[PDB]
Amino acid sequence: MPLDPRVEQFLAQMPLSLAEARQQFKQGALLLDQMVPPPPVDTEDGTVVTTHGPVRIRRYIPDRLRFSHPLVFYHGGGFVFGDIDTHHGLVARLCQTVGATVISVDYSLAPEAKFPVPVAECIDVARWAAHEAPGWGLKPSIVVAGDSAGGNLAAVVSQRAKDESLPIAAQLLFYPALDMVHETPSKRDFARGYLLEADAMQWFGEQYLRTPDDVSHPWASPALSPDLTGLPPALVITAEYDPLRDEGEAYAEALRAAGVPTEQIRFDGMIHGFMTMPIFPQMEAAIEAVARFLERID
Repeated sequence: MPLDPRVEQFLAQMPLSLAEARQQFKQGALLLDQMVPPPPVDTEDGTVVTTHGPVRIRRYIPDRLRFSHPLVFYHGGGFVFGDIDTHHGLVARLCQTVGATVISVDYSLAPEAKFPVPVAECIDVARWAAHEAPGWGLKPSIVVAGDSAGGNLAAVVSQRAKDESLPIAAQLLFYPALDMVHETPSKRDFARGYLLEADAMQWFGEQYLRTPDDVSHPWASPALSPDLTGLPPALVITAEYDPLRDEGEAYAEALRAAGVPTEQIRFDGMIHGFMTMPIFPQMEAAIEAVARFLERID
């Protein structure tokens, strides 16, 4: 399918230290939010006590509460970049469109924190949210969500949920990374020039993982897990022109064949990252997909 016209324009107009790289990622996110402002939304900042230390969160409160489970959202950024502010544009929209309370998580970034620290943190925050939910007038079962690296975290937290006595009603994976071991056709075909590139992904892995062998750990590569039965209902959204497409779609197929209610949606013409890029109308289409999917959970 052709590249979406606006995406192609974006790619064509694209043109240091860790601190500087983090600042540049943050600047890019600000620029997109200036171009397409987020909806106003009530928020409350907080801190959750995890097994690896305090983790800052931001709770988003919808104008009209319509969904009966809290969402817990884990931002992307290759495990190295991003924060609550970089993903505010997405989370504000998820909150208001779904009509859901959302907890946006500022998990610890690599290389300062290495695998599997953010996984532990993300479980801890999920458990916290499940415990608070009745006092917010909600069901204790949570929905986990995230984009890219954050989709990895959501997928891993979902695989660990039963063992961690964590009630999870659904998982929403937005172009997640799921298999750090295997090359797929999309990983070859779209390796360079589509925003998320091969060299960056290598570098992210070097920052996050402790040693090369960690690539085969199921908490790094959740697609390697042989038993997907009984996992939470899954929405898996992919971009057509994304190196991570094929592993995301293969995981969706695997979930479906394991009896997990699964909705698999590829946005044609799109690239990695599109759900934090509000210049593309497909971002809001995908958020509508989330709302429609979550309507079916109860």
